[PDB]
Amino acid sequence: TRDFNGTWEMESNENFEGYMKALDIDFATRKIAVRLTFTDVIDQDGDNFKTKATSTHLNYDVDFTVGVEFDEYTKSLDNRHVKALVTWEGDVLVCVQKGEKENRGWKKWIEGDKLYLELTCGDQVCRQVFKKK
Amino acid sequence: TRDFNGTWEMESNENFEGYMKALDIDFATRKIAVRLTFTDVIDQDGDNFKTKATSTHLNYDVDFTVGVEFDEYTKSLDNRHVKALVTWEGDVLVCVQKGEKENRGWKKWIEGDKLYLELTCGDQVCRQVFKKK
Amino acid sequence: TRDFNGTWEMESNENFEGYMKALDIDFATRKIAVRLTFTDVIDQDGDNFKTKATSTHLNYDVDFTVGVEFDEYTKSLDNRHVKALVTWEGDVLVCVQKGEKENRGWKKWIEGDKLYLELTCGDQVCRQVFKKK
Ligand SMILES: [Zn+2]
Ligand SMILES: [Zn+2]
Ligand SMILES: [Zn+2]
Ligand SMILES: [Zn+2]
Ligand SMILES: [Zn+2]
Ligand SMILES: [Zn+2]
Repeated sequence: TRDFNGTWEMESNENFEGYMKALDIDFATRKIAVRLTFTDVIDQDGDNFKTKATSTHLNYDVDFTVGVEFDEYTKSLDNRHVKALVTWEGDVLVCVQKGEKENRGWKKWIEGDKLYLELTCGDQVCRQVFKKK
Repeated sequence: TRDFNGTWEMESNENFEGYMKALDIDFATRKIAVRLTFTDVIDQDGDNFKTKATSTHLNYDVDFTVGVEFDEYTKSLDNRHVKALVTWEGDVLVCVQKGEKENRGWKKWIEGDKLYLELTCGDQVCRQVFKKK
Repeated sequence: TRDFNGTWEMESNENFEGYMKALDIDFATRKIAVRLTFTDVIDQDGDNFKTKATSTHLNYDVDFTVGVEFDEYTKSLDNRHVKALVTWEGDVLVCVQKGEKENRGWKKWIEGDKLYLELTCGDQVCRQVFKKK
C-alpha cells in the first residue's frame, strides 16, 4: 500500500507517555494526553498530503454480572486494583470495590426516567443524576 | 424496576471533587475531570451488564439582558463570582465584571462575517475571532 | 451591526495564556484551556441574549509534500521548532525532525486494513494503529 486517503480512527496507542516524557512535556499536559483518542483525516494527491489530527476523550467499559466478583482496574479515575462485587438491594445496584481504600463503592437506581448514582469513598459521597437519551 | 438498559446523559454532579480527593487523585487529573459531562451506555441482559461511559467537555451558559447587572460565576475559567454589566457602545457589547480583578471585562462586536471578542483582565488582553457557520 | 444570532466557531485566539495568567488560573487548568477551540451559540432579538459556549479539543494541522523540507512548530506536544522532512522508503513515509532532540522522527505506513504510526524520540518509541472508516 502507498495511498492513505480516508479518515483513520485510532484503536491502539503504546508508550505515548514515554514518548512525551522524552520530549520533557510537562505532567499536566501528559495527564491530558493519556485520556485522549485520535482520528486523523488524510487526503493524498500524488506526493501531496493534507492531514488533520482530531481528539475526543477516551471511553471506558466496565462489564460484569451481578453477584460475580471481578477485578476492576480503575483507569479513568485513580488507577487502582479492586475486587468489585455488584448486588441487588431492592431495585438498587450496589457495588463494593474492596481494596486499598476503605468504604469504597457505589449505588445506582432508576426513578421515573432518571438514573441516580452515588459514588462513595471514605467520608466522601458524590451524587450524580442522568437523563435517558 | 431492575432494567437499566439505555443511554443516560448526566445533568447533575454534586461533590465530584470531594470523591476524587478522597481517592488521592492527582491535582491535574482532578482539574481535567470536573470540566466533563458524562453519558453512560448500559446494555443489560438480566444480570449481565456492559457499560461503556463517555465524556465530553461541559457546556457553559451565559444569559443576560443589556444594561441590567447579573451574577456571572466564572466557571470554565477562574471560578469567581462577579457582578457583570453589559452596555452598548454603538454596536459593541461592552461588559464590565466588577469583582476582584481590577480592570476585568470584555468587548464583543460583529464586523461582517466575523465576531470579535477582546477579553481583558488588568494589563492582559485576549483577542478571539469567530466565523459564523 | 446589532444582531449576533448564530453559531460562531473560533478561528484565532491570541494571548490566551496571558489572560489566564492575569486571572491566576492554576497551571493545570491553563494547560487544559490552551488546548481548546470554542463555539458560541448566540440567540438574541432585543437586548435579551442567550449564549451557550461549548469547547472541543483543537485540531492540529500538518501539510507537506514528500521531499520538501518544512518547519514544524510542535504545538500539540512540546512547543518546539523542528525542521521536518518526509521521504518515501518503499511504501513507508519516513519523516525526520531535525532539531534539539536527538533521534526525533516518525514512520507511517498502511498494512492493508490498517494504518501504522511510530513516533521516535531518543530510544523511546510510541506505536499507534488506526482503522479506516
Ligand atoms: Zn471533546
Ligand atoms: Zn453535569
Ligand atoms: Zn500540575
Ligand atoms: Zn482535558
Ligand atoms: Zn479535555
Ligand atoms: Zn477534552
